[PDB]
Amino acid sequence: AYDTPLGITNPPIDELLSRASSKYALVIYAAKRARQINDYYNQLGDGILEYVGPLVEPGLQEKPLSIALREIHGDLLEHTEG
Amino acid sequence: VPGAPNRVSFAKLREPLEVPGLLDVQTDSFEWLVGSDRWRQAAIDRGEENPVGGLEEVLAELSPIEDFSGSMSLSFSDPRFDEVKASVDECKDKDMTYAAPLFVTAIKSQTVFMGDFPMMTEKGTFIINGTERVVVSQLVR
Amino acid sequence: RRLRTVGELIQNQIRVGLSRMERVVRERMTTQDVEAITPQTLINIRPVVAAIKEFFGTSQLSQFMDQNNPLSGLTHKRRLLALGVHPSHYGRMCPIETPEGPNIGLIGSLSVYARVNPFGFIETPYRKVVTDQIDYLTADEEDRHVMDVSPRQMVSVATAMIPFLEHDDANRALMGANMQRQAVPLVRSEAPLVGTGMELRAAIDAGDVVVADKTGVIEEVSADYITVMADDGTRQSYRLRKFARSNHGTCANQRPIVDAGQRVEAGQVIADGPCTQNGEMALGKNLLVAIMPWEGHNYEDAIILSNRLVEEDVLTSIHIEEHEIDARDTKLGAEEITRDIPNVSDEVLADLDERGIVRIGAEVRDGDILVGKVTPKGETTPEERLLRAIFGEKAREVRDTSLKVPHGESGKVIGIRVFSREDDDELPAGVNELVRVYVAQKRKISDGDKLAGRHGNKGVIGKILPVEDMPFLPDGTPVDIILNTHGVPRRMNIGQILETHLGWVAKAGWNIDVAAGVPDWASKLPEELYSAPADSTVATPVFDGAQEGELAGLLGSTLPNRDGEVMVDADGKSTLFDGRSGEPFPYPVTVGYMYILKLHHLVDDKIHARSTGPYSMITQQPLGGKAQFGGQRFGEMECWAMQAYGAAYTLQELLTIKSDDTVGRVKVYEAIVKGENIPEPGIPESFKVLLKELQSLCLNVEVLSSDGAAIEMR
Amino acid sequence: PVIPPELRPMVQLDGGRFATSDLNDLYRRVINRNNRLKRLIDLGAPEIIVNN
Ligand SMILES: CC(=O)O[C@H]1[C@H](C)[C@H](O)[C@H](C)[C@@H](O)[C@@H]([C@H](C)OC(=O)C(C)(C)CC(=O)O)CC/C=C(/C)C(=O)Nc2cc(O)c3c4c(c(C)c(O)c3c2O)O[C@](C)(O/C=C/[C@H](O[C@H]2C[C@@H]3OCO[C@@H]3[C@@H](C)O2)[C@H]1C)C4=O
Repeated sequence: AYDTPLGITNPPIDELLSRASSKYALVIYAAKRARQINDYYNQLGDGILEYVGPLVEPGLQEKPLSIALREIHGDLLEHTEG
Repeated sequence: VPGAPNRVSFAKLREPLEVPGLLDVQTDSFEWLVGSDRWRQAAIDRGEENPVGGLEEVLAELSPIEDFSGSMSLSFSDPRFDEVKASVDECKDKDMTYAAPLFVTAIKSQTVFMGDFPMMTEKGTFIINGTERVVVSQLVR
Repeated sequence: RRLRTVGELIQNQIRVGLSRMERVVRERMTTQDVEAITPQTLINIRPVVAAIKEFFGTSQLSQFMDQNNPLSGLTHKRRLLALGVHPSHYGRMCPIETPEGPNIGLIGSLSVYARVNPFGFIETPYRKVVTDQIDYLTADEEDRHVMDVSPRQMVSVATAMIPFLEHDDANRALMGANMQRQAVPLVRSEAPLVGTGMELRAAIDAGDVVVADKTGVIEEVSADYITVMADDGTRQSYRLRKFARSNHGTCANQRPIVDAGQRVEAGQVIADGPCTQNGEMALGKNLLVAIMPWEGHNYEDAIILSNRLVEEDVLTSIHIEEHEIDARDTKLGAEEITRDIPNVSDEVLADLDERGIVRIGAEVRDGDILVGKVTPKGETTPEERLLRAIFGEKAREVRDTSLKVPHGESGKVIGIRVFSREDDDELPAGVNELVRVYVAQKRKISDGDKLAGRHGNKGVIGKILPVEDMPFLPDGTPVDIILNTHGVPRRMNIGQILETHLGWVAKAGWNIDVAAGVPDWASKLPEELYSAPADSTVATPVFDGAQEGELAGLLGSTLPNRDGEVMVDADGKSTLFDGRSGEPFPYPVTVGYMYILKLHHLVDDKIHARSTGPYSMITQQPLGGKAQFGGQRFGEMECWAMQAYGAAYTLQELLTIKSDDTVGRVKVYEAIVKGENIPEPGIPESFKVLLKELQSLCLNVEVLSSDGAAIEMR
Repeated sequence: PVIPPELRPMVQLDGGRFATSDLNDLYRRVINRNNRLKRLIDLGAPEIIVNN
């Protein structure tokens, strides 16, 4: 159902909450990954650190925070909860 | 009203007494204060025969101020007015205040000046520093 | 009821100025020997002139006059402060026009017929019972109390102008009074179609209308002035206020209503004021209304309007704002106002004249310079001097200080007043030049503007529909506004519906078509009320006005339109066609003409947006309330909601780098421009100021980490 | 201790007027009397004036 999510509401938070423990863990999850993607796109980030991404097919002008949400939705990355 | 438009009234009754000048609340007081000759026409259909002015009443109750050691004749009476310095348009344009200078005309008898005394316009307003002001009325017991 | 009147409360302030002046004449006459003393030399009039100067300037009773319409200024006068309900309040001072704010009960307006006794007592007029003589009623007349003078004794002017006042609730009646004194003058100034009899009497006495002093005939009629040739032979002339900026910025414009050949009697209206038409208050327009809810665009308070109102400038109003700038007597020397700006393009000053002031008639948008001005320099960067020397520009001092237009406003320049030092004029000490620029705006009605009627109803403009798609009568005549019904079954505001039907009765006329007498609903009616043509104004006094029976009788009589079809039934409803789908609306919808107003709250003034701007000196937080870029306040209540969501970062961003981080808000604007990650916030300046405030209180505070015992912010 | 000046500023207002915090007058109240006390002690003034 929910014929098709539009913009911010995609992906649904229900299908996202299965990838992490809490909604708060979801925030730090996608937020730090957005920092990694936006780094990679500008250029290599901090001292002696090579940053990767994006893993999923990027959108036309898709923001780095919207990409990281699609990455978590597909289980393309795991985090250490706590 | 002579030039009043035609407006059909659903009221079957009659109001004999026309509304008094709603602006008279401001004008009648300031005319009583300065002691205008128009308020002096209130003695034409007279009441109490004496038209004592507000400034005169304040000046008369204090007059004379008697020094304790020796008597001093400081009695003040018959205050004088001068025509208003400038028009309301000039006072609002030049940012000055609409006022008429007032000097008291009263043991030496040397007439003394007091200061610029603000005046009320026909609309019942005061121009104080180029701004049109209205003095509300206060209700105490 | 003391009722301190202006002159009487003026005199009381003169007492203090004279008494404190006499205290000096007692003391300073003793030290100096006699025969060197006169009432003149010893009396210093400063305490007397200071008291009156201190009264109008500092007194709460001396108020900045409120005039966006003649009624507001008329009701600002006659207002009274009650700080020191009952039977004595009836007929003396109505609690009906008390403000809706927390000051309710302390502030009220004088009744219509109230007269003031010389001692301060409020005298109500009445007729002893029904004797024809009118005597002053008061507490003295309350001892022997037996007939009132007239209805609406307890009703003020603002309240007496609401048709069908008896039907609405006291709250809605109160709000209606405040809504009327909030109206803005429209360029057209169309008179109300249905109303009371107070429009005429309140307009002329407001003072903003041109009244004839003596009977005569007009000699000349021009937009500038009007001359009247009296039979007595004397010559009177009246200069008309033309686009004069009011106290609150509403255009005060006077229109001559007479022609040269006309013969005018004394007391007649020669020209209309800003909000008057033909000598009676016109605070709004007459519009065709539909009370059907229309696809949620009029949801809950919102109102939908036809694009016709934007095209025909019916709700358009002129707004004028004054800007000022001054000259020398500065810190490091006297600055000069000049056209020359330090470094700008020739096209930026293209609209500036030889002096550097914006030329009249020119259009100005956000950021454009009005008055060019320079300041004395510090004359004390290396990287800027190099480019200066390379291309030849010089460190000509200077700091650019120009009066630009405030962000978010635009218009045309109507006039400039300049006060220079060369001419001898009066100005403050050291200030050489003073120039004031007046800019006018023709404001179209726009979505978001607040409209209201005389019954207290109010609401923003939800949407402006093109004239093509609107519920329209079978005539093809679209409705101007579309109201909603759901307000009634809690607040009930019945009067709003009554004038809506009478508005249609007056627009289309009527003829009772008497056959074998007159109907029973016309029993209490006069004969002149029958058979009126279209577009006829109507007067319904508050308590002696129309009644429900006569209304429906008029609803049954409707002069058809051009083709002879009847557009409204006896129920005041009609079958409207949806301008979008074309299908007719399944049920008959109530239509009519209601008198609505344009309130002073406008979208152009109430919209604010800020990305970066100036910051306060003591506290490094942003500062709103200046000519540009006001910042929004994030209170603790908002901080409580932000914590309830559990959003720690969002709360930290608002309170540190968006508000108080000295090095934070600059590095974020830098990172955003480069497109980098946003850095971690620092220490808010509010907290650093907190520590110093503690140290100045002799409290030794120390911020200790896990190690390195004490750290100093610096 | 004396609070830094930027937290108790004195700056020129619009139209040429001056503005300042109250702390400057309250600090001025203290330093004025503390100094006059030094003058009284060095003057050998009576104890009534000094203790006052
Ligand atoms: C700058 C100024 O002069 O403001 C004036 C006054 C507001 C202006 O006349 C203003 C133009 C006003 O006429 C219009 C305005 C549009 O209305 C509104 O602002 C709102 C938005 C609320 C209305 C609305 O849109 O809903 C329309 C007003 C219509 C109504 C039913 C109304 O408001 N009634 C009203 C409201 C009041 O609050 C007070 C009030 C007050 C006294 C003694 C009053 O009688 C008040 C009063 O009758 O005592 C207080 C504590 O303080 C007093 C403060 C000020 O007096 C000065 C007088 C001296 O001038 C300089 O030094 C003095 C200075 C220190 O105080 C007040 C009296 C105070 O709160």
